[PDB]
Amino acid sequence: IIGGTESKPHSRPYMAYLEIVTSNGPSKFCGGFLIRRNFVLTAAHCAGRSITVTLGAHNITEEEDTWQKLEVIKQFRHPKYNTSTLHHDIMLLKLKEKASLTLAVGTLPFPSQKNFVPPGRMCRVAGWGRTGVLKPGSDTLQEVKLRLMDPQACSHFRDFDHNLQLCVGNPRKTKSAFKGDSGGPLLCAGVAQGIVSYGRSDAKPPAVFTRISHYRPWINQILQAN
Ligand SMILES: O=C(O)c1cc2ccccc2n1Cc1cccc2ccc(F)cc12
Ligand SMILES: [Zn+2]
Repeated sequence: IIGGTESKPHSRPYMAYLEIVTSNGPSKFCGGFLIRRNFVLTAAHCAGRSITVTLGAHNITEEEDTWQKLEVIKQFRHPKYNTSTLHHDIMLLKLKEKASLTLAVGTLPFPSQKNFVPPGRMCRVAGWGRTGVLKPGSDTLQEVKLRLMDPQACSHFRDFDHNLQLCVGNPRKTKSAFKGDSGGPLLCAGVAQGIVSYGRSDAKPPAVFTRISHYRPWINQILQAN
């Protein structure tokens, strides 16, 4: 998160910190969010050979009783995920067990409505990602208020599409999701409308988020059938 504030500890109890293992390099990290006691939503580009989820975290460098370190048994990438265009950049993680509900750990549900969100309004995103181009990931959960933009603001991302994705962050400001924030939810008036997907290497906003609304039928399908 660039240009944000430190979150009040445990104030976003659905937030998930993902450590992703690959066979041939060191760990990578993403965000995500708990939508059922045994399911986490994140970005498909955060897939790996294996993933460990930490719920209940604020400062990820300091173990505490709120932590739940949970095994992932299976990763379910959206079947239309494309690694070139990054369309359908969304994935469900099934946890080996159900998480414990605590003050610091709970789910974020969807409203029954599956409405399309138009541009104009302010939304919030949180994550442990980098705080600048040459800066490590934050030890503490950070968050930032960003402007939903009209889709033309993201035209320079030549594979951006308005019906699949949200365009997030006023280009006049430095405030933005960034590397390490992948998979984190964008909340607009307290409702999850998108997922951090990608942006510019130089961190100039806007960034591109996966629009959850398109995927609700998919999300329902995996949840009902697993
Ligand atoms: O480290 C990462 O999280 C990461 C790995 C990765 C692989 C394929 C696609 C995207 C990817 N991201 C997100 C990301 C990469 C570059 C610039 C970004 C700007 C803004 C933003 F929100 C997210 C960005
Ligand atoms: Zn604590």
